[PDB]
Amino acid sequence: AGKKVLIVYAHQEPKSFNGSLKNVAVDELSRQGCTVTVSDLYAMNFEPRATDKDITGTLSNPEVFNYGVETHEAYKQRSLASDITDEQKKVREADLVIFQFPLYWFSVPAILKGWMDRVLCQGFAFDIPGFYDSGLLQGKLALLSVTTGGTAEMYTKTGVNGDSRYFLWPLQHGTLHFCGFKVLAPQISFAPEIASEEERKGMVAAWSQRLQTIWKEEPIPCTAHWHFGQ
Amino acid sequence: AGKKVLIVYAHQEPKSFNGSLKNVAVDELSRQGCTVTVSDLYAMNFEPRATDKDITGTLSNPEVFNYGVETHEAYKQRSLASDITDEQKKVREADLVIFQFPLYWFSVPAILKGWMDRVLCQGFAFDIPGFYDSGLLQGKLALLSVTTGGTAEMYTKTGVNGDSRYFLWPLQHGTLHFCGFKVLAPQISFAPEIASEEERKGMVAAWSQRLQTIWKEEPIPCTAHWHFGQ
Ligand SMILES: Cc1cc2nc3c(=O)[nH]c(=O)nc-3n(C[C@H](O)[C@H](O)[C@H](O)COP(=O)(O)OP(=O)(O)OC[C@H]3O[C@@H](n4cnc5c(N)ncnc54)[C@H](O)[C@@H]3O)c2cc1C
Ligand SMILES: Cc1cc2nc3c(=O)[nH]c(=O)nc-3n(C[C@H](O)[C@H](O)[C@H](O)COP(=O)(O)OP(=O)(O)OC[C@H]3O[C@@H](n4cnc5c(N)ncnc54)[C@H](O)[C@@H]3O)c2cc1C
Ligand SMILES: COc1ccc2c(C)cc(=O)n(C)c2c1OC
Ligand SMILES: COc1ccc2c(C)cc(=O)n(C)c2c1OC
Ligand SMILES: [Zn+2]
Ligand SMILES: [Zn+2]
Repeated sequence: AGKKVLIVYAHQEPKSFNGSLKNVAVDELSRQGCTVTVSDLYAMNFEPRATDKDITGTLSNPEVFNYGVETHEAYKQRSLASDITDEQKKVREADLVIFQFPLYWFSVPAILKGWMDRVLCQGFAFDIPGFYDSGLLQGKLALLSVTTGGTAEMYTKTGVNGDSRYFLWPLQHGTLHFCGFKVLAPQISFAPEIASEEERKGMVAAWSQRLQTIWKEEPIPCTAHWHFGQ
Repeated sequence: AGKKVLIVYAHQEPKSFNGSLKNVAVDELSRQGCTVTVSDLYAMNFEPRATDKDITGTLSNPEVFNYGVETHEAYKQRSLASDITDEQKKVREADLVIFQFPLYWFSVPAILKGWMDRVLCQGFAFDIPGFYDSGLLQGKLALLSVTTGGTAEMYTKTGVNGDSRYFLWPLQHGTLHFCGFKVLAPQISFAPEIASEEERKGMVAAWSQRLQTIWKEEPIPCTAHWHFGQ
């Protein structure tokens, strides 16, 4: 009701549990009067590879390609590929960025990892200095909404997988806090394929219900202690 | 003697520090008489997206697409896409898989995340049962050779980045251990771009020297305690 939300969504099947979670977020944030945009990466055939195709201008060093140096220069010159600048405009305008995905290998699907690698370039999301609490997306909120195959109990300190917060570190800390975001507590929807039809319904509703009051939430302290203890 | 090694390499520029690390690994392992294969993912234009193109012929469930179910059934029915099956043949023959990459957002570059997501499928790399210590690639060694932009000091427990071990978790534990690899100690080449000249010529030589005795190494204990503990 005076806020813009971007949902960066990474699932191939609109009928999936991820699809239901993205759709309930759109329904409830639209109901509240928020402005909502969804980047549906598979439907966009979003390019995940970091390549020299991402810079259209004269390179700074055409003899030895360095993706970080070339994209930083490209951002400043306005010569990055348009798919990257299209996503940067959505991020720049958003007050909250929700990432909706299934956990692949304790991380994001590669199509979403390529969104982070290509969209969050130096100059746009961070600079040196200008990272962690001084990152360039300061003032914005981010939230990971993850689904898993593993049950909640597998994702505890003494379960097989270790605590769920452990796999969050490179994403919440190394990526989102690095860029200046404040991080809202993650939404983790555990083992929906194993769960009953009513259980999956309960998890979709629980997310809808959380979104009713998302603007009242405060972010986590995105530190080593929150993630690991000690 | 006799041993086979697969190097999965993820850098765009053959003249890079990563390139030099890959090329010294080829040179030294070939000198020792080992069988060496290199999957040069950018040069291959390797597909990182997990999509229904990864299954050939008719889908187990063509109304509701589930990548993990479809690719498990496809592996069993020898109907995965040829780029995937080509890589699984390389991994199946290998005794040691070396991943050579620059760290992107505390993790692998998306093109390499896509190799993990699409080659390490259920039935090939893991199953019920057959994970962690009993993963299906048990008997094989895996090793991360990672370059960073951050310095070793930045990568300490109280440093801005946290201990390196913290970002290694989803890769060493959640991916390589999970599939049954014994994980050799990562090779972490901290902050090459800012180093001399020498120092660099030298981190290459620590790696070539390490590789002289790689078959004598014992695997790390791939535990939460190794990654996070004291
Ligand atoms: C490469 C790969 C790597 C993986 N790595 C990991 C990992 O590291 N750790 C881990 O724990 N897991 C991992 N997984 C498993 C993956 O995380 C889960 O399969 C995924 O999280 C489940 O989400 P989904 O949307 O695909 O579930 P779905 O299979 O779509 O959802 C379960 C069921 O919910 C139903 N559903 C959809 N909407 C609703 C609704 N509104 N109400 C009721 N039911 C509904 C669907 O019809 C479906 O039958 C991996 C999978 C792959 C393919
Ligand atoms: C999206 C993105 C995300 C990133 N995220 C992170 C992150 O999370 N954390 C982090 O720490 N860093 C991050 N980085 C930085 C990245 O990890 C480093 O830039 C990379 O690791 C440096 O290795 P390189 O091969 O690319 O270096 P190069 O620049 O290719 O090498 C450094 C220098 O050594 C030269 N060289 C080549 N071969 C040799 C040799 N034989 N002997 C001596 N010198 C040689 C090179 O040409 C160059 O001058 C990120 C970069 C990008 C683009
Ligand atoms: C491809 O599927 C995968 C891949 C990896 C995992 C991991 C690392 C932990 C886990 O609990 N589950 C369920 C997984 C899974 O689901 C079967
Ligand atoms: C895109 O580039 C990036 C992206 C991320 C990092 C992080 C998380 C820590 C770090 O120390 N450095 C240097 C980084 C970097 O450097 C260029
Ligand atoms: Zn943090
Ligand atoms: Zn482990």
